[PDB]
Amino acid sequence: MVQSSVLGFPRIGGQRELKKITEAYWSGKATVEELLAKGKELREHNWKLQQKAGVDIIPSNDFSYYDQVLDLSLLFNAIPERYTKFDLAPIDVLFAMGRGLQTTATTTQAAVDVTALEMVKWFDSNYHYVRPTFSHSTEFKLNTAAGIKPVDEFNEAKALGVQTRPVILGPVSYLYLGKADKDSLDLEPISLLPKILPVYKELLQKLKEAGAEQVQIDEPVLVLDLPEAVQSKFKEAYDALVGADVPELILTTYFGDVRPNLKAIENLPVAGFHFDFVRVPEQLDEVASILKDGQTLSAGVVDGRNIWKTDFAKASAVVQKAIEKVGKDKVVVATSSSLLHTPVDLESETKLDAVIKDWFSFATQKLDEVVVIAKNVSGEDVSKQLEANAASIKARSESSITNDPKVQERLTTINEALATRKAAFPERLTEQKAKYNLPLFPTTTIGSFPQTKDIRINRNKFAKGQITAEEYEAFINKEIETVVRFQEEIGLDVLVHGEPERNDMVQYFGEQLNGFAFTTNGWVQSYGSRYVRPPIIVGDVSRPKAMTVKESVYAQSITSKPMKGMLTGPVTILRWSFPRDDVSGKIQALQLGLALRDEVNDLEGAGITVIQVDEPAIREGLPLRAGKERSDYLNWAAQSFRVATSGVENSTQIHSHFCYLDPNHIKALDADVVSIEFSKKDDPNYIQEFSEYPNHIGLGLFSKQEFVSRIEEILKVYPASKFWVNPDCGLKTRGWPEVKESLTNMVEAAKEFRAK
Repeated sequence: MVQSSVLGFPRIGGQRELKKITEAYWSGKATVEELLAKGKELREHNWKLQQKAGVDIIPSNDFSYYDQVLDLSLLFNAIPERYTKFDLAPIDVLFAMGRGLQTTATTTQAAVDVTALEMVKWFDSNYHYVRPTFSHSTEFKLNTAAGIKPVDEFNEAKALGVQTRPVILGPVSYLYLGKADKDSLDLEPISLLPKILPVYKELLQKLKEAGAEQVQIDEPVLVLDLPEAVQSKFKEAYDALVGADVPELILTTYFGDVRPNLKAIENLPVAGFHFDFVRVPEQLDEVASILKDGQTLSAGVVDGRNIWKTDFAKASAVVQKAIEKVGKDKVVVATSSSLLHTPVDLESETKLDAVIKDWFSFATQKLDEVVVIAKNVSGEDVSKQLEANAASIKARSESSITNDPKVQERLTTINEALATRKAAFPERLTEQKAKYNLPLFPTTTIGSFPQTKDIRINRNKFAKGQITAEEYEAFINKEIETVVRFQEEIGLDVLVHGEPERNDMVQYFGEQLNGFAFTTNGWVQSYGSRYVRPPIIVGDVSRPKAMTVKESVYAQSITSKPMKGMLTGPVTILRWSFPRDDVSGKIQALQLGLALRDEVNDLEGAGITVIQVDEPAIREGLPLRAGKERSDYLNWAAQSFRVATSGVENSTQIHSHFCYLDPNHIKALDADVVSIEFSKKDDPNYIQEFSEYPNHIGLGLFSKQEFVSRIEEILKVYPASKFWVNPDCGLKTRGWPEVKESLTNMVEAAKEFRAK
């Protein structure tokens, strides 16, 4: 009776096949044919997977060798002229767009070195897409040359007897998520809707002309705060596509709240809508009302971005809540977003203890979840599944892993006091000058040093258990002292240890905290072929033993100069994980802050009184719409950082580093120093911007002359008593002969300013 849907499936493979064959192809060690073949093998595998599973609406064109948005750009001829002046073939021009083309010179052709198009975070997901990139010259048209991807693949699956609903991005989200190319900075992308809509119609005709009665059209910018110049175009664009010679259209949104844009899409000639009810369940009533008799409502109720075993009772209730408002015949049960944002299969999980594996459910498991739910509401008997599922829910609600009594009592202790330093900055600053008697324009470093073949082989051979613990505790010291001496030679004032002992700035902390579980194949596609294996916060978080004390303490004891302890902020640790979904992001960020505070304490007690704490993840986890949520997030974000840093003596100096950060947040941290990255361009937007920050600032510019020059114009607006000097972020990814030069040039510049 009630159909089940899936908006998309991860194409990387269960054994990361896609990473293997694509990297292969780029590296000369596999042929186009072999790629395509493997591609065909996964699409086929996954199509069949979903069918065996019971899924009724199964997606096609959801697969990509790199990125779906990029496929669309290639299919509509949104292809900057540069990538054609290279006699390259289709799928090659496609990779060149997303990865770049660097050739050694010849005698015929020069040294072509075209860079790749901008990589943009897909909303607030962990996925990244190629920014669509248009010129004034841009001539939109279907590339029948390369073949019509979405059609070729709809057939392919038809062939295997799988009738799929092709997924493509709507023309509105596509244009609005794009940008003007280099040679047209005046161009507004949404201006182009009239140039593109034809191309869309034509592709929608070939799909129909090939047996696609259904097409899922993606328009998730609808969950964003949109201009009128955009939201007024949905009417224009969808009156233009629908008709008899094209498939029915399902307008799909996910990730957020479409309410504020309802009136932009309440009079649309489409067959139905998909709404994310996992993220915004509250929005049920409003959205469903805009439906007109005949229109269908896809009810995303199985999470497509997390890994929790869905709670069928509630998920069903939500679907029912929707059914008893548009009718059993018009509701479709669906994953909330594409399953792209989920790992492939919980079965590949070997080390994971079963009791917790019992709470999980990756992409594969999720297919069986929409199907069991679609039945449940359909009225068929699935009492066996329900009883079982209900139990995993109880198992998890009552498990000790999820209710840490000591942590819960500790949350009680969170108040204004605990979120505030013992004295304001100007007072602390008095004590700190007394402790450190540093010079004007103090020099310092930010993070990792360039990493040697051994530094990595070592850590590796220590996990892979091929080397003694003494052999290892030794190697790291030998790099630590090497990095400490190096710094004293160039002449830095405050030093870092070099972090030879650390791997992921999150994984490294995760493994040392309670409430964290890890996977062996929990891979999620991130950009191109780079995947990630996020930790999973599976319960109440706490710190049992110290995490970073030992290596910092050794480094400090071999130099008279202040040593920096290096931590990661609670919010970034939360963002770069799979969060619990039984408790608020705020409550998990607070627990993490509580745990980090134990670490910060223990660093201080050990004579590490200069502690750096990074949150490169703040803008990333910024709620998609301005409003009450966005503002609150910014509060508990600063609150989380302060809870982790507000127990230190005034003499103890808390730093924080930023590359990408959020002027509100920074202001509310109360960091003794914030080191920021500046550019020669966004300077007018940057400099003036920190007439704000009350406290000290690490001006990170990025020649000894061009350093002075730079600093000089910053001192035409600020007191020199405010600033430390430091590198950008891009020194970790730089060679020693480069570092030694830059780090010496910078140190030298700030030497000139002490003389003056």
